[PDB]
Amino acid sequence: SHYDILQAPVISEKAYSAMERGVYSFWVSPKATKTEIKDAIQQAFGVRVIGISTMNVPGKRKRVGRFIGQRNDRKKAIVRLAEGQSIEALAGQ
Amino acid sequence: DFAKEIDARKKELMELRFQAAAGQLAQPHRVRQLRREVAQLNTVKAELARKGEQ
Amino acid sequence: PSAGSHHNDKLHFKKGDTVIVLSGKHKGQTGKVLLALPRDQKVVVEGVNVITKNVKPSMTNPQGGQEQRELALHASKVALVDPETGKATRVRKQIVDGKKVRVAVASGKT
RNA sequence: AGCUGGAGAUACGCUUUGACUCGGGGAUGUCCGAAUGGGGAAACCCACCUCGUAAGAGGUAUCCGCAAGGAUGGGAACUCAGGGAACUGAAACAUCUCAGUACCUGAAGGAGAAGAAAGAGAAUUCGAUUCCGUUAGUAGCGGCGAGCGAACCCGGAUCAGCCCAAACCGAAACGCUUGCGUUUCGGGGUUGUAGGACCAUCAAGCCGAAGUGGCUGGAAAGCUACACCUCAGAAGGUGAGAGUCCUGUAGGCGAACGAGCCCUGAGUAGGUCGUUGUUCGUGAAACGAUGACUGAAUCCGCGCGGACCACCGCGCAAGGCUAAAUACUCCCAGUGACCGAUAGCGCAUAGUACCGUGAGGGAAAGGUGAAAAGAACCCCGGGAGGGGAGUGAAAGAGAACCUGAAACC
RNA sequence: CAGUCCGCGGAGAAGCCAUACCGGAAGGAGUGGUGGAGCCGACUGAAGUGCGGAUGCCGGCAUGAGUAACGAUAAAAGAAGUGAGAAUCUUCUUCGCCGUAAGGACAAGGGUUCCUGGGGAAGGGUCGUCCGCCCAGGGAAAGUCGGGACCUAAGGUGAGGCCGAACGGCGCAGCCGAUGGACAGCAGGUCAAGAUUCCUGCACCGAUCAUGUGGAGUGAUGGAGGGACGCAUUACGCUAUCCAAUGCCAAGCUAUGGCUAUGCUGGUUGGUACGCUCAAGGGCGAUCGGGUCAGAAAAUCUACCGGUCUGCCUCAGACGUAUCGGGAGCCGAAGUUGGAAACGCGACGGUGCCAAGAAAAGCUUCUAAACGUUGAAACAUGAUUGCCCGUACCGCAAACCGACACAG
Ligand SMILES: [Mg+2]
Ligand SMILES: [Mg+2]
Ligand SMILES: [Mg+2]
Ligand SMILES: [Mg+2]
Ligand SMILES: [Mg+2]
Ligand SMILES: [Mg+2]
Ligand SMILES: [Mg+2]
Ligand SMILES: [Mg+2]
Ligand SMILES: [Mg+2]
Ligand SMILES: [Mg+2]
Ligand SMILES: [Mg+2]
Ligand SMILES: [Mg+2]
Ligand SMILES: [Mg+2]
Ligand SMILES: [Mg+2]
Ligand SMILES: [Mg+2]
Ligand SMILES: [Mg+2]
Ligand SMILES: [Mg+2]
Ligand SMILES: [Mg+2]
Ligand SMILES: [Mg+2]
Ligand SMILES: [Mg+2]
Ligand SMILES: [Mg+2]
Ligand SMILES: [Mg+2]
Ligand SMILES: [Mg+2]
Ligand SMILES: [Mg+2]
Ligand SMILES: [Mg+2]
Ligand SMILES: [Mg+2]
Ligand SMILES: [Mg+2]
Ligand SMILES: [Mg+2]
Ligand SMILES: [Mg+2]
Ligand SMILES: [Mg+2]
Ligand SMILES: [Mg+2]
Ligand SMILES: [Mg+2]
Ligand SMILES: [Mg+2]
Ligand SMILES: [Mg+2]
Ligand SMILES: [Mg+2]
Ligand SMILES: [Mg+2]
Ligand SMILES: [Mg+2]
Ligand SMILES: [Mg+2]
Ligand SMILES: [Mg+2]
Ligand SMILES: [Mg+2]
Ligand SMILES: [Mg+2]
Ligand SMILES: [Mg+2]
Ligand SMILES: [Mg+2]
Ligand SMILES: [Mg+2]
Ligand SMILES: [Mg+2]
Ligand SMILES: [Mg+2]
Ligand SMILES: [Mg+2]
Ligand SMILES: [Mg+2]
Ligand SMILES: [Mg+2]
Ligand SMILES: [Mg+2]
Ligand SMILES: [Mg+2]
Ligand SMILES: [Mg+2]
Ligand SMILES: [Mg+2]
Ligand SMILES: [Mg+2]
Ligand SMILES: [Mg+2]
Ligand SMILES: [Mg+2]
Ligand SMILES: [Mg+2]
Ligand SMILES: [Mg+2]
Ligand SMILES: [Mg+2]
Ligand SMILES: [Mg+2]
Ligand SMILES: [Mg+2]
Ligand SMILES: [Mg+2]
Ligand SMILES: [Mg+2]
Ligand SMILES: [Mg+2]
Ligand SMILES: [Mg+2]
Ligand SMILES: [Mg+2]
Repeated sequence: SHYDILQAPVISEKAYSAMERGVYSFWVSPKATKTEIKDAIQQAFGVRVIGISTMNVPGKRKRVGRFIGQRNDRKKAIVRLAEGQSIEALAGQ
Repeated sequence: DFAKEIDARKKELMELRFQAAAGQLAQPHRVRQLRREVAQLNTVKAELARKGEQ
Repeated sequence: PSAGSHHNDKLHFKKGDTVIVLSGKHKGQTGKVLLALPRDQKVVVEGVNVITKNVKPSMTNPQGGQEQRELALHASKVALVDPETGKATRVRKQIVDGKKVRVAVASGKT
């Protein structure tokens, strides 16, 4: 319904440093629109979204064994919440 | 009632995906096992749809 | 690319069956079926000693080991024995229910 | 009883309340594409209408028809049809041939076409259509040149002929000076030795006979001493050459669901003008075939018998349907005095790499070993490479891994 | 290659390699050496059956030869680092070279070449510890920028419609189609790598709703205006922006023979809000009424026709106050005076010319129909909403087109 939409939280030092600021970022399905992902976050974790941005990301084109191939195209999506932030306490721990 | 158990499966499935992006995923089998329970779910629903109504 | 089963992914032995070797230096040696790989025709019995060497690998340890291990073999062991060793196998005799096709040489089971 | 795709790699696990895998159905099936809500530079943009809680589901192109319900597109070769070459031969080249070939385009199926005599033909025989053999390079056509080339008889493969208009009854609706006639429905009626009216099994699979000791060897299937089975000695695997180790083979069984035998057709027959097909190139040129202009006859009637006439024979046109024998081979099995890595399909796989804006062109191919036992460990070197050691029958096999010829160093 | 015999073979086949032997030749044997799994001899049958040549084909290897060159004559030198190894990689200090470029920003077009950590086979015309190369992992954020959910030009489509052996050729409306019209924000900060996107400050836009004022008229796929456009010259004000100084501010020295600062070096404002502040330049006349024959009919809106009396609106930009930034520098100073000056802004200015210079919606104004006229139009505040695609990096070039890290 909408749990399927959220492909994975973004890892990496920048997403963590933002996660310290109360904004959260994850990869979502490339077909996903801004409204449905805002609603999917508001369903999946119960916080209100207050800001959004998204960015399609073609995969790095990589090669193994003289077989050259495109990798799956992601869609990163970053969102800021109102003062009831903190998401579920799944931070860096 | 079927949709409730479907979506309850979907939530933990996405939780497993979220850990799997992280270093924690000790039981990958639970991944695919969670999906067949979804499919069986949907399948059985169709198996009732034709039944009775004909 | 050549499948290696000219024997139709059939196997004349179960896992855990006692078995004797027909050919090679192991002819006339004895062993239970520890691992049965049908489509490849590979058979593991205890006693097919093989000295695999490795302390080059890091993963097990910065060194490692020479060590004694099994070397699986072709369905060139005798599949099943009896007080008479070797020998072929009749089937289709009935179990106490009859639902189990069984085995015999001159006569017997398993 | 294993399974967890190739894929060779770890971890996580599923399975004897039946996994996998194999046959049979179901159910999901994102977007493009005939694409079909509308747009568009395919796989992406933008909507509307009902369900209406929402997530989500369904509909929204055009053509034929009331309405079901059809159709659009694709398909290697095969079929039919609308158009229709030129090299070339003619030792030049116009008619001719090359050829209704190649090609384009349309329709369609597992075939298609054609087909149930207004015929062939010369015995007053034949009796649908298609295909093979033959007649036969006979007849014949041809700047009578290059060349082009039938049909009947006869022999086989396969053989089924079935249905409607129309004279006449019952209208019914409509058409007129009064028991009548334009197109609709049932009856009836389908022809030439004239007929007809109206009046006398294969699928997934299971079972399946029979050998042991010694020898060489690294290894046994070779050799050897004795045997056994055979409705089975086809074949492939196994450390090398196995009827008797495996898988099979001969034979036998085998399923809930599964595929498969007074009338008889007119703007037409006929004709003139342009043309054309069969051997038919204006030739004495019949006949079919149609563009233009015309335009008959009815059963004491009509078409043909190669200008034309009389006689003598064959046959009834202008409405339809019709299996099989016939063609091909994208695909499956079987087989081979077929290839075996420059051969063989281009490909031991790839329409990939690469070349091209494009249509399109387009490769090299391979081999440890029995089994990975795929070289622990030590030495020189960052390595790479190498020497020892081991594994192994062989390291005179070591992964630039069968042999390892010649140029050449 | 095939049929049939004879047989051979892990005590080792074919194949490969030497060889003084043998037949008249094509040829064939003996022995030895590799090789490691099939094969010779005889009789017969069938052939893709015998190579030095075809500027033959596929392939490998020679000669030229350690030869020509190493891709602009904008030179490079020392220290110090790293390291198995350095003329070439890193850093430091000098040097030289472009500077309407050889700097910067975009569009194409390419597609991860961007950043970090690693690597060293091959690509790099030498090297290589380095790279635009190999590996892995990150980076790419928009209600306001460009496009789309708007419009139209050429052009392409195209129900109907006109034609045409077929496929198809045209074709009114409509639709697609930017290269054009239309449209709401600027100043600053910063990951290793994004920025009118994110963060910070403070604006605007449209939409929905609420509170209230107002408390009633809204006012179309149709009419009308307007949007709506050429070139050359040219007057006035101004900004960007640059110059000067014994203006201010900041920091320290100096020495060579001198200057003791009036010397040296560097800085010397961006946005927003508010003004009885200064301001060129620019726009605009204004209603009453008549006629049907004009805009399909309507119309209080346009056009035609008659009567009727400098002024308004406007800020380009400057100046002040405040504020928010930035700001040389060792957290934060100063912000002056004079001048120069755009193709930019005021503007859709003036004047001259002839070759006589898009369309369309948005937009302003009218009624038709319809909906109401005690829950209008509009306005004010609060709240709520803000979709899709693009954005990394190269981008006069080592990352695009030239088969190349190419003098184009
Ligand atoms: Mg945002
Ligand atoms: Mg490689
Ligand atoms: Mg070593
Ligand atoms: Mg495997
Ligand atoms: Mg579409
Ligand atoms: Mg379409
Ligand atoms: Mg000629
Ligand atoms: Mg000619
Ligand atoms: Mg053809
Ligand atoms: Mg065709
Ligand atoms: Mg068709
Ligand atoms: Mg014997
Ligand atoms: Mg055999
Ligand atoms: Mg004629
Ligand atoms: Mg002639
Ligand atoms: Mg080949
Ligand atoms: Mg070769
Ligand atoms: Mg090919
Ligand atoms: Mg490629
Ligand atoms: Mg090596
Ligand atoms: Mg060697
Ligand atoms: Mg060798
Ligand atoms: Mg090797
Ligand atoms: Mg071999
Ligand atoms: Mg070799
Ligand atoms: Mg020998
Ligand atoms: Mg010789
Ligand atoms: Mg061998
Ligand atoms: Mg041979
Ligand atoms: Mg030849
Ligand atoms: Mg010669
Ligand atoms: Mg030659
Ligand atoms: Mg050559
Ligand atoms: Mg010289
Ligand atoms: Mg030289
Ligand atoms: Mg030169
Ligand atoms: Mg230097
Ligand atoms: Mg020094
Ligand atoms: Mg050092
Ligand atoms: Mg080196
Ligand atoms: Mg230093
Ligand atoms: Mg530049
Ligand atoms: Mg681009
Ligand atoms: Mg870089
Ligand atoms: Mg780096
Ligand atoms: Mg290198
Ligand atoms: Mg080099
Ligand atoms: Mg450098
Ligand atoms: Mg965006
Ligand atoms: Mg913003
Ligand atoms: Mg725009
Ligand atoms: Mg057109
Ligand atoms: Mg346009
Ligand atoms: Mg533009
Ligand atoms: Mg704007
Ligand atoms: Mg930082
Ligand atoms: Mg930047
Ligand atoms: Mg000019
Ligand atoms: Mg001075
Ligand atoms: Mg008004
Ligand atoms: Mg300019
Ligand atoms: Mg319009
Ligand atoms: Mg940029
Ligand atoms: Mg990009
Ligand atoms: Mg060139
Ligand atoms: Mg260049």
